Amino acid sequence: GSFVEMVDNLRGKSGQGYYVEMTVGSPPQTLNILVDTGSSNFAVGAAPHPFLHRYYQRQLSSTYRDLRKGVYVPYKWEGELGTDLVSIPHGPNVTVRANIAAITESDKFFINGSNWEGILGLAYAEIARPDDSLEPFFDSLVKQTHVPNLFSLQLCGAGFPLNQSEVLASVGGSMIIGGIDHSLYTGSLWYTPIRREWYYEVIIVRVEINGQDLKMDCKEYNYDKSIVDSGTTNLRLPKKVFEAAVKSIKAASSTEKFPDGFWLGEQLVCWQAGTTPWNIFPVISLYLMGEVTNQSFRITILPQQYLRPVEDVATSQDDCYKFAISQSSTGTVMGAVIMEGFYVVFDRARKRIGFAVSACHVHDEFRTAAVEGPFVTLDMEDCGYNI
Ligand SMILES: CC(C)C[C@@]1(C)NC(=N)N(Cc2ccc(CNC(=O)Nc3ccc(C#N)cc3)cc2)C1=O
Repeated sequence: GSFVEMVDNLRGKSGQGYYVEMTVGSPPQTLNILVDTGSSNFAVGAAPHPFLHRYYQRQLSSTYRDLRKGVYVPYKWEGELGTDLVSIPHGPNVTVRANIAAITESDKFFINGSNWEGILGLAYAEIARPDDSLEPFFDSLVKQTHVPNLFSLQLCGAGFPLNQSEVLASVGGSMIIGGIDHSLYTGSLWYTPIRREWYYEVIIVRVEINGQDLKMDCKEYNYDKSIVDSGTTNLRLPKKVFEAAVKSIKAASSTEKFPDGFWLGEQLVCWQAGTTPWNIFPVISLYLMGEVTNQSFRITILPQQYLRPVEDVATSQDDCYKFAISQSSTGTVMGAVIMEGFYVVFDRARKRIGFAVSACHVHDEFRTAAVEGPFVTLDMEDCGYNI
């Protein structure tokens, strides 16, 4: 591990998000900021809100610059554009002038108890609001400093519920800015092409549930796109792929009957402490296009990743979980529960995303997450969706 100053700089969890400490303004104002690879705006609460115990006060920053332009982001939050000096305490020792959207109005944006006050959009300018002329934070970082155009994320799910006091004292992972820290993963890193620079878009070419091919036209897996998004909790799958996957997951776990509410990801299921039947649930393998023609690799997740720990509505001693796979109408989304199994490298300089087994993924004595390759795969370019 060559980036010790950034290791363990994250806190949070899949459901409420993973955040990193940042400072904005002069003198520096400390804020917790959601790490989001699925958006491209650096935006912070800048006005009183029931869920914020602190917010960006522009009038107290001598380096604040008003852009005299509003921004509307409906998913929704509204803000005022400006720039100011930004730093990451547990990151590269550099200060950069970046665009900041001061959130003045928000609806269902801030999460009660998440402990974060802003969002750091790490994706490309093509999806930045109001438009692509608003330079994303990481772009500014790279243009103004010597920091390598690359970042890596190790999101660490605890494998069990973290109460309000525990999630504040618990290390939730690492965001390494400008490099790859080898202590964060085991085995080898496998790279899949970033198909286009807007979201971190990738191409899935094969899906297996316990080794069984889901056998769908691979274009279905990427309809209308597949992205890596730390701002989403679940593994989200296109409607038809979701239906086929759930059918297969139910078949594999048929020794136990689960209510429809469970499969809809709306209700928790509980087992007596320590007795969760991990082995009746199948592993899920996603094959990704490789860097070499006709070559792919696979990332395999365990039910310890797709079953999200939730505290029993009775706070009992039972181990309870919600099914963290849901349907999407916007393509495949590899959210935080999937990222928790892997050390993910966003190699912007080489337009590639790397995957390796996470040194902090949750597992059991019989199965482990995996990243394996290579596999002969033909016509992978046809798995990509075109409008
Ligand atoms: C691919 C992308 C364009 C879609 C998506 C989901 N991925 C993102 N990273 N963001 C950005 C994002 C990140 C984090 C938040 C945090 N607040 C929320 O979640 N509130 C919320 C609450 C309940 C529901 C529901 N029912 C929906 C949203 C909001 C937006 C998105 O909007």
